[PDB]
Amino acid sequence: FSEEQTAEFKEAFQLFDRTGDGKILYSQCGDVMRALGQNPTNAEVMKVLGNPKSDEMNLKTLKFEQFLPMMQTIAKNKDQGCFEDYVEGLRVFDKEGNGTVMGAEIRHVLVTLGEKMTEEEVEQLVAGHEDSNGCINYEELVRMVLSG
Amino acid sequence: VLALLDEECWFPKATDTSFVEKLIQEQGNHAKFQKSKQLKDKTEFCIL
Repeated sequence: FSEEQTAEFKEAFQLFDRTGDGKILYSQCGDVMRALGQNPTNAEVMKVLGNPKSDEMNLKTLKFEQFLPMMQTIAKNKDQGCFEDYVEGLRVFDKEGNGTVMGAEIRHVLVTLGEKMTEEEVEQLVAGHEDSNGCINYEELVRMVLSG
Repeated sequence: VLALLDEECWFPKATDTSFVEKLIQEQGNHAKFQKSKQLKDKTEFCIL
């Protein structure tokens, strides 16, 4: 990364502290990273954190040359998707095959699959991209997730 | 530095960026060389 954007990252680190000495909680790693032009899966991060459970996930600490290498060690990346991948991967609620997507079910997948979203996380991604019957045009729901 | 930059001077795929990337690439671990204070973004190198 250039020193420029890394300075912005130095701040996005610096802000997020606890005892006042260059110390970020493991928890915050992916989220800060996400804002920093990245969407690293919890599974991706968990690899480069060393499999904590909720306890030491909440308790263990990062510092900057643990954070910034992690950022990088995901950032140069492998599979990360595009429109064509995500129209199929968001035709993912087509109910008959309809070019529009299932309202409750888009919420449920988000609770029910891998990286279990809260209710909160589910509703926010979905809401108001359905119609009266609760059909979501995914062809657009795709671009919404893929840019913003 | 100079030699990588002579080669890099004669080079289209080569950005002042990839000059410092080629310097990290070739030197790195040398007991007289040092990277930037994380400023890859500014692309700079600290040397003994």
